Amino acid sequence: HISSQQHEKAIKSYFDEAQTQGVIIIKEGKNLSTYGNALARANKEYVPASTFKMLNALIGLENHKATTNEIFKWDGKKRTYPMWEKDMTLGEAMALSAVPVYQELARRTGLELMQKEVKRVNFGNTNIGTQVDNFWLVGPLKITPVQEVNFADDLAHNRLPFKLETQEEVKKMLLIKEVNGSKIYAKSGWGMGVTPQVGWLTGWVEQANGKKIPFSLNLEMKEGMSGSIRNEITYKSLENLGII
Ligand SMILES: C[C@](COC(N)=O)([C@@H](Nc1c(C=O)cc2cc(C(N)=O)ccn12)C(=O)O)S(=O)O
Repeated sequence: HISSQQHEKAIKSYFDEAQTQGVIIIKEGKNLSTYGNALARANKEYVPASTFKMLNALIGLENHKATTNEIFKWDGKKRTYPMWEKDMTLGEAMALSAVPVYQELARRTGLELMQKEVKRVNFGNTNIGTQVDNFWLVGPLKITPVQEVNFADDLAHNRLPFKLETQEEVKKMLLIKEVNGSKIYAKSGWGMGVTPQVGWLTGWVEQANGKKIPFSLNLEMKEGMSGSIRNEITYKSLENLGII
């Protein structure tokens, strides 16, 4: 059927079209496949930005800093977006990328317990520095695309070091799409507080047959660029490969 050359060329063109530089790592079993127009990005470290919420939620829930039904009330102070000026659960904050909610969860957890938990799960370079409420947005915490797909892979298969129920609670927060019998779980991310700006879309597809195929899209976000491009490129790549 389709040659590997054609698949690589098609996915590369998806990034070229967006006029940006990026990569998308696909994992099948133990095998990693790297596609895109800037393959060397696969092993380079970038702030995780919003993708860190996945782990933030895992930690908070596990260490009883919150429950999946707890409503984090908006304090009435102006937020970056109107959509964030409301009361929401962790899951809702997850789908809305409600950073203010996760900064509160981070503060509840505390620096010491956070550094110890990040270290314990071995996330990225595992360094969160001294500011417990922004280490995943402007550093020092960093992680590579390869590490992100492995994290997605682990969560998808419940291999992370947390109660089975905790991982399941968080996975439920990540369902972002259903395509032709396939379910797509993922967390987007956009580090605007760093230069250059990094974009993420890390998750996995759950196929009808039950097989889970993890992936991590990582690229450079440029102003005047839509966050939906990450989603378009990811879906087109997944589809081109016949994943969905
Ligand atoms: C593009 C997304 C999601 O956007 C949707 N889905 O609406 C999101 N980005 C993000 C993230 C997570 O990366 C973290 C912040 C922090 C700020 C701040 N001012 O302190 C501003 C935007 N922040 C956004 O700005 O809207 S990202 O894919 O999570």
